[PDB]
Amino acid sequence: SDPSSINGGIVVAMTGKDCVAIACDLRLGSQSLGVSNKFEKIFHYGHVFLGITGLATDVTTLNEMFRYKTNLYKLKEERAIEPETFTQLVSSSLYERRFGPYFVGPVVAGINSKSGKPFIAGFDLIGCIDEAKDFIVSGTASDQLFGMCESLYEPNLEPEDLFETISQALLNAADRDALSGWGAVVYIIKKDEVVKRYLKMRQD
Amino acid sequence: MDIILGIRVQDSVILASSKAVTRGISVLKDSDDKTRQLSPHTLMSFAGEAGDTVQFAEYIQANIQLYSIREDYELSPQAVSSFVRQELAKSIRSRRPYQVNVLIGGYDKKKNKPELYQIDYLGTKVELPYGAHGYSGFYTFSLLDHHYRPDMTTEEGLDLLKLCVQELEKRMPMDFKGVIVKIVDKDGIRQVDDF
Amino acid sequence: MDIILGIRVQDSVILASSKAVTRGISVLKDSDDKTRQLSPHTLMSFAGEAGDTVQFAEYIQANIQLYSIREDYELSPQAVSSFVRQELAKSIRSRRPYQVNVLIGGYDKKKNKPELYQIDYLGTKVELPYGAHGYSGFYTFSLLDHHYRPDMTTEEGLDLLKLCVQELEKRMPMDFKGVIVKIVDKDGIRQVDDF
Amino acid sequence: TSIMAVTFKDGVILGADSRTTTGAYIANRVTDKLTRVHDKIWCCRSGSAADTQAIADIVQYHLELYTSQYGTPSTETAASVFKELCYENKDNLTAGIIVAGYDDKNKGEVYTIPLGGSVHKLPYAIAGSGSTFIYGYCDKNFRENMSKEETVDFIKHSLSQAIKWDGSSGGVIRMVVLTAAGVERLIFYPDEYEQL
Amino acid sequence: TSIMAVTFKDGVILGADSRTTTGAYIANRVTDKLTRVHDKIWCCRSGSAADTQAIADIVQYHLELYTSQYGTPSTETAASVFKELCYENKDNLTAGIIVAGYDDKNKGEVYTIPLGGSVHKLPYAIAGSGSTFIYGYCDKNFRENMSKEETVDFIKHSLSQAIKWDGSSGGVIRMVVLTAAGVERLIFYPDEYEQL
Amino acid sequence: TQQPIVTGTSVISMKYDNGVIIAADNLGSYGSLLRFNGVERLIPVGDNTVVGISGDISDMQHIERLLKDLVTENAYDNPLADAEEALEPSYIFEYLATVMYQRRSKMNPLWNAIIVAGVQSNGDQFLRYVNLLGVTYSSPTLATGFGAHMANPLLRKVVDRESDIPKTTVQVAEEAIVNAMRVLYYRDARSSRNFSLAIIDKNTGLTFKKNLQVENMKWDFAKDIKGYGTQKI
Amino acid sequence: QFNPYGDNGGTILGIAGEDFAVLAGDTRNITDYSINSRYEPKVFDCGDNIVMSANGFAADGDALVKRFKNSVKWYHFDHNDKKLSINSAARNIQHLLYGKRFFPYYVHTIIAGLDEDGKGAVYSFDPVGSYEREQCRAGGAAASLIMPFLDNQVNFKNQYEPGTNGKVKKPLKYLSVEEVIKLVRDSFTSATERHIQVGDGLEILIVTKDGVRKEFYELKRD
Amino acid sequence: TTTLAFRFQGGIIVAVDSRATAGNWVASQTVKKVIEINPFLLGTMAGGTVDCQFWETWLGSQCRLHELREKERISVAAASKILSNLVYQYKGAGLSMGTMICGYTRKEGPTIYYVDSDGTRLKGDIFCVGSGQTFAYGVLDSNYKWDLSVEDALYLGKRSILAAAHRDAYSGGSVNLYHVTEDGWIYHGNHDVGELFWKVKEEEGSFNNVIG
Amino acid sequence: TTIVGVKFNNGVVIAADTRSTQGPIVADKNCAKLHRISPKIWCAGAGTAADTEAVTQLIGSNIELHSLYTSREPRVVSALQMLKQHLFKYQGHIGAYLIVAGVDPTGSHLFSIHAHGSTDVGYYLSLGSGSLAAMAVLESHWKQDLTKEEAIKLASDAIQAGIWNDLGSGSNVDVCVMEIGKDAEYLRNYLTPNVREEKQKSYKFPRGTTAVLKESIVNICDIQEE
Ligand SMILES: *[B]([O])([O])[C]([C][C]([C])[C])[N]C(=O)[C]([C]C1=[C][C]=[C][C]=[C]1)[N]C(=O)C1=[C]N=[C][C]=N1
Ligand SMILES: *[B]([O])([O])[C]([C][C]([C])[C])[N]C(=O)[C]([C]C1=[C][C]=[C][C]=[C]1)[N]C(=O)C1=[C]N=[C][C]=N1
Ligand SMILES: *[B]([O])([O])[C]([C][C]([C])[C])[N]C(=O)[C]([C]C1=[C][C]=[C][C]=[C]1)[N]C(=O)C1=[C]N=[C][C]=N1
Ligand SMILES: *[B]([O])([O])[C]([C][C]([C])[C])[N]C(=O)[C]([C]C1=[C][C]=[C][C]=[C]1)[N]C(=O)C1=[C]N=[C][C]=N1
Ligand SMILES: [Cl-]
Ligand SMILES: [Cl-]
Ligand SMILES: [Mg+2]
Ligand SMILES: [Mg+2]
Ligand SMILES: [Mg+2]
Ligand SMILES: [Mg+2]
Repeated sequence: SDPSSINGGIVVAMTGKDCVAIACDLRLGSQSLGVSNKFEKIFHYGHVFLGITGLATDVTTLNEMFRYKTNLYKLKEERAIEPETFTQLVSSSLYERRFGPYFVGPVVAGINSKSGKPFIAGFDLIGCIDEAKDFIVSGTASDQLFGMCESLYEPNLEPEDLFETISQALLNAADRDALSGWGAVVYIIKKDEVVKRYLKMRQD
Repeated sequence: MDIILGIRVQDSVILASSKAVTRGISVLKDSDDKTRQLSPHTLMSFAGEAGDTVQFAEYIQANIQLYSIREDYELSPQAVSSFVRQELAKSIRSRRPYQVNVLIGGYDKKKNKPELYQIDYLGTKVELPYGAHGYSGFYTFSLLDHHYRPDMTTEEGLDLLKLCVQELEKRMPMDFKGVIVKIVDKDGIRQVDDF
Repeated sequence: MDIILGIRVQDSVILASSKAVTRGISVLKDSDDKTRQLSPHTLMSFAGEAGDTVQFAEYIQANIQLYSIREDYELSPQAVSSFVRQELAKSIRSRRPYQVNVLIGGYDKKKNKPELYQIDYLGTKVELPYGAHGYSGFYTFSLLDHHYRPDMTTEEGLDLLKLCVQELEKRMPMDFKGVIVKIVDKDGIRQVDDF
Repeated sequence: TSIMAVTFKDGVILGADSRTTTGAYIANRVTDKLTRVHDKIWCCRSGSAADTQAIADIVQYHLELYTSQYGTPSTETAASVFKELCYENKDNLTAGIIVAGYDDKNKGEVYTIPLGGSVHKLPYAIAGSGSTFIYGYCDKNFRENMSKEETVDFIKHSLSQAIKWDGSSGGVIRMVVLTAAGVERLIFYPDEYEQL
Repeated sequence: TSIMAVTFKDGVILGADSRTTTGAYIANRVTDKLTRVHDKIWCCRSGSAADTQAIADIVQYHLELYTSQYGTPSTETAASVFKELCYENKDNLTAGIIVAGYDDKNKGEVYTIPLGGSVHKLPYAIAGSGSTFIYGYCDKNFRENMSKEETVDFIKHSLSQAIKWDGSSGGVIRMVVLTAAGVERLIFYPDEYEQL
Repeated sequence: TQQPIVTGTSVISMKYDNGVIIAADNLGSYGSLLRFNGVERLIPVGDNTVVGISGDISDMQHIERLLKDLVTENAYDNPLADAEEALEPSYIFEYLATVMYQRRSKMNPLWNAIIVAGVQSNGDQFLRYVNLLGVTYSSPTLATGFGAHMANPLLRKVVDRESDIPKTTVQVAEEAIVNAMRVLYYRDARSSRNFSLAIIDKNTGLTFKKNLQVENMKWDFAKDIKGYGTQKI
Repeated sequence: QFNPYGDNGGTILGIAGEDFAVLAGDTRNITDYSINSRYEPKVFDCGDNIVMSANGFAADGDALVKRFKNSVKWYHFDHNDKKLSINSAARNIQHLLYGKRFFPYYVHTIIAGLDEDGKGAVYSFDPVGSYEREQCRAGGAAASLIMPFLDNQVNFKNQYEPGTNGKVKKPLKYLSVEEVIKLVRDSFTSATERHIQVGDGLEILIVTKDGVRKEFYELKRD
Repeated sequence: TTTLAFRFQGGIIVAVDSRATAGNWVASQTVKKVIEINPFLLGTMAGGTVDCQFWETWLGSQCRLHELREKERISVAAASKILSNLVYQYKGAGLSMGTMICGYTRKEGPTIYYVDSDGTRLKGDIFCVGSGQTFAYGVLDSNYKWDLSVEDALYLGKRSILAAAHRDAYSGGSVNLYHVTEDGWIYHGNHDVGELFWKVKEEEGSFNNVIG
Repeated sequence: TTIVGVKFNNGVVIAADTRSTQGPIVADKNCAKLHRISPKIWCAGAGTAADTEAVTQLIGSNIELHSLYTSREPRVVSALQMLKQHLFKYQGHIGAYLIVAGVDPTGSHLFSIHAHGSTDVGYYLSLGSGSLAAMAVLESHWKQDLTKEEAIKLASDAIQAGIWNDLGSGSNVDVCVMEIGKDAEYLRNYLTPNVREEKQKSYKFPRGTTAVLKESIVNICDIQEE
């Protein structure tokens, strides 16, 4: 009945020293029934990464919508959109559906190509921007993720250390949520290289 | 309607769909074909609310047939599935949404690969080796999880499908009057007349 | 539970009762005997809410068995049916009523006549040549109205009963996993093991 | 309903309208809402007619039995018996009662018992649907130790306004005077009090 | 809310409390409920603060545009513009407005517009939750052709009682005097009006 | 299950170095109607305890009678009723707390919020809360209804934790309480200007102050406030 | 309509060591968006080297603890001052809770102590009396924030040994009392940051063969 | 929850999962869903937590009292009926139970009774109960035979719970196995699904849909 | 949420806490609730966070165009009128509860706005779940003719009352001072009385602790030449 917890799923993002990390589970369900273990929730438009939790049809629809908009942006501007600018575009796009909203929990992550500054941001289903220095959480196990991140996190972690922290935050949060799990992916993002790692986790 | 199944093997996609149509108290028909050919190498099965199912299926069929004539070219299963998803994703926020779930089985002639797409009435699309809608998956997925291997032959796929139907006929309360099975491969679409 | 039928012929009463037990989504059992022997020449089939059915049937069984021992005498089917009706008529105005419908088939050894009584959970009793509870009558009564003749033999009664079950298996949405058939006559109660 | 009780120099006076309504229909235009539970302990009734009659009948019974054993009861005692019934049966009752009585030791006393079943001893009390419209007037015009004639005028003018504005109030203005001299009934008709 | 407007010999005076409540919390204790739609046409507002502000703003706009085309509007005209908004939008509005104004030809006039959107021309008008408690007092104490000082006392005493009994009313008593001489604002604090 | 009819608003209280202070206004409201203006809602029990009650007044009067009966009963066959075996604040509270929870458990609650303030035999300050649900808690400052939202923030600036209690005199504590009562009169639509205050000190005993009034009120600034935005006159 | 239940917030945490056990809980008590008390003890010494906390609706919480303490008293009277073992206390509490199965004590109960072999023990209860011995359990408001952290840092879940890459798990080495208290303090500090009903103070009760000891720590008061 | 029990040549296999959930929140992964009523009788747990715990421990007290009074082991039929008659008294009040009472006696042999909080009491050979019952039925029905070895029967039960643990969101944690003979039940360990899944996948060649 | 506004001698000051909450969870610990409508007109917002942001931006945008159209610096009454009429039209569904303050050629101003479109004038105001705690402090300590230093102190003390006593408010105090004939100074994190203490332990993991299935480089660059 509650649109935001029909399909299930989670996303988490973190900042480190000259790097950012964004991670998600791979589950798609119909309430109790597990349907797919390959439903990735992180997308990227140029160097800007976007994770989206919530109702799966809207996750897909919004990805297609932002691909659409960032492609037109690039043709007109003659440059790739930056994380700060994209964050504003997500907020604008969600709020235009104020009274008929997409049931989603987006998360932006990336490094500004000019300043080199790491950036993350979160949103509610209707556009409000949460721009945290440390971390952002989203999805059906957001409470769990808040608890993990708040204890595990420390500032200025090196890329390979940050990987371990965000991975352990996701995995242990997902294992305390019935509608999350069935696999996981972690993106480590530096100024001009991005590594993608699939994690081994329990499949129940 | 009730049960629709799909499985993708080495060189084909197999769709199985129940024959029963029930209007409340009586079973009005026991030979109903819950499927439409969208293009020579793409088949769509469907299940949902009465009327809406056929109305939606035929509407999609007409649109794909129109595209085929205009361009003198068959759309890929991936392209057709995306078109169908968008129509349902549009539909869900309409005045009166289409209450229809579909499976799209197609053989991509460019990549020489079979492809199975599962889409629900919300517009939730996933590519799968095997899929189902409604309560069908609750009985059958445990068998498919055990037996499916991705290099099966079409004959092995039909045997695994028989095992699924047998479990459904044992544990489901409703009598769905058997299934019509159809195979989609490089040569097109054909119906298995004895199942 | 689901389907319970009854037919009174020349020299016997025949009760047919489905074997399926369904707990919502799954069919937990396909060999369930929805009947209790109240006395050597009296059989009661039952259908209604889970738990209440067996609880009521066994409670009646215990009471009739108690009467038999106390008096060293078998009550007439008419007497047993009246006792059962009163228990249900008492039940309907209780805190939590028995949600149980029953058929009572018995052979009266005094009058040398078979007798079939239909009683619903309200305590509504009627003596009939043939009867049913739930939706069973909706399919079967038209066939019984046509073919039933009261000088029928037991073999003719079973054939007419097969025709009823075949219609149910064709037009009912639910799979009731066949029926257990039992015959009540001057020699007592026996089960037809092949049906 | 518009009811009130007012203490004054010589004792206490109870006042009431005479209208009983079933919705907008006046079921009785000459009702007696001033009722006697003892010789010089009376009450004004508002709310359900059935409830307040049932209560008043029980109280009269209790005080009659009290009198036979312990002599004349105080007004405070009468109010307590009313309270005990109204409080303990608050869930099933709709009764707003004013209790008024005259002792020789305590002189005139007034106790008001609203819906909840609480007791409030006051110099004067107002109640009923029509009382809402005269809180301002009564507060401005009440004085302690008024004369009989002044108190009759105060009640007559007050209930006149309550009747004027409240649809649930009307008919004649009944009054009952309680003093050492005895018990006096008064009645005032529309032609008299409407021109005030 | 306790609001009232009273005509007198030299014109008309508007009066109001200053309390705005969200349930039992007083969201503003120094509210100005006397609002200006034209130089010598003002109104008292009760009901929804949002609705009555939205209406008053629209009316001021209409009368400003009327003035630019046809000169000074009558008080009756202002009341009609209020009515048109309140009546036609009765389903979506909760607004009880009193309109008061001073012409030289018509002198002081008062129009009351209750919930429905009906118009009633009166010598004086009372409204708001607290008005219920002073129907009796105001009816007994109002006279036509009072002096300025008498009318100020009448409003001060009336609203004092309304404030005393109504929880939704309180704070300071604001008043606005409308005469040929001009527009005068008056304020009266709790220490003054509570001891009346 | 019932609904409250005639109701009493906030009760506020705090601890100080040698005892406790408690206060509550004298109003009995009937919905939005400010019906009864002379209602005492602080009820002393002996010379060492004051019970402050808010909520339904009929239920308050019942509790008042229970406490009156409790004193009578304690005196029975008790030569030390006015000495070692006198009623303590802790005894009075626990009794009420028992009754409140029992009544909510029968789905027929006494619709009240209660604060028991007092001083124990050994001089220790006692201050504890209980309500219609049987919920109990203690704190250096306690308040009911609107007092919880408005009084506590002010009183907690004086005594923020346990270690602030010895540092707080009776003059400073009373000042804070009286100020809180003024704030409640500004902002609570079901409050009155008239209130009662009670001090229970381990040295000077029980001081019960009646007929107090809120004074030193700021209203003059109201004259400058005009319209709701754009209006100038 | 009258609602006999309420929510007083708070959060509790029990951890069983090798020869000790801790039961911690914040000292904040609330209703809705208001603070009732910054220091209202929630974890209690019930005698016989058993500590208990019933978190949720405080009225039901106090009633239950009161009745269990009473049960310990009468267990001594009826059975010759025999020490009530932790497993026996647990079973007794189930019957106290199930007694009100159809009008439940709206609480999450946790008890801690030592078993009859001297090893650390923690038991956890739902409102209607189902119970289970556990090594680790958080209860109350911020339980969903704390438990995943304890799965990771106490039971070393999803942790493996470097170099082996997922093949060899991190071995389950025992934790000292000093090490557990560190994890308890960090759990509550983290919970305080992200949960509005958690804060003010932390009170820990430590149970060993020597008896019951207490420790108190300040938490953020916002 | 997924719980199963089935009759075969070697007696009865009982297999259950370990997960408990409050909404989407995973409350526990270490729940003992098999109750040891005595050395000879087992009960499974499904539905609401306490009801099945409380009343099946209570059932053990009644069985102990029976054999104290009658100097003889209680029959599975009699033990199951004590529980079913008890819950029938509470029918409507809101109890939530789905259980299998499993035992092995001389007069009956291996016996399983499905008992239910609506009052249902059914004797049978195979039963699956819980939110993941349909998934477990699939594996059982296709692989079940009477002539199964104790080793193979144990594996089938383990595998059927795994099937449900994978697909059903409200099932998982670990698998508890029991084998019931005439001389009593025998515990066959706790098996973590996290480790069991990867092991079975590799060795059995199943779950090719999942990447490992 | 606790937001306040306080008038003083030569201007006006507004303040706010920095906590945002979804139910009983804190979504952001250092949230920014002071919004800029124009250079010298700022407002604080309570209620639905997307709404207070969106309605401020829209009116702030239109105020900027209006200022360019008229060649005049914007007025607070213009922002007030545009905000109230917008909110009234949406019948309360846009959940924005605002305290609007600023300086303009007319002088210094302070207003409140509620979601249904009603406005109020005052020397001191407070909004949000902690408005009662704040208003208690304001009613106790406010006087006429406050200085700049006194008004900042009073404003932040009122927010602190909300921070400590209201569970809907917390973390830090943001302030914005708008004095006549001066630039508006925005004091982000004016007070920081809620820094988290050092943790007992470091939870930095040994490298290789997490099990990995696959690795791959992601192509973020465009299609390459040659
Ligand atoms: B008075 O209006 O409260 C009046 C007092 C009663 C004792 C005679 N009550 C009634 O007239 C009531 C209705 C009512 C009106 C207003 C408030 C509360 C109740 N009438 C009756 O109880 C009644 C009506 N018709 C027949 C019998 N009883
Ligand atoms: B008065 O009490 O009617 C008053 C008049 C208003 C124009 C200031 N109304 C209010 O105080 C209303 C509530 C109300 C009370 C009684 C009757 C009808 C309405 N208040 C509001 O509209 C309000 C409250 N808080 C914030 C904003 N608006
Ligand atoms: B199982 O999933 O049925 C399980 C069995 C129980 C004995 C541990 N039940 C639960 O976990 C239930 C939820 C549920 C899920 C699916 C079907 C039926 C029930 N849990 C609870 O009832 C519950 C209640 N309070 C706290 C935690 N869990
Ligand atoms: B305060 O409590 O009014 C605060 C002010 C806001 C501008 C930061 N409100 C919130 O934080 C609201 C509370 C709320 C919760 C649920 C519905 C409506 C309002 N929170 C949010 O708007 C919010 C919550 N999660 C993410 C983003 N925004
Ligand atoms: Cl009468
Ligand atoms: Cl206003
Ligand atoms: Mg019948
Ligand atoms: Mg009249
Ligand atoms: Mg706070
Ligand atoms: Mg699972």
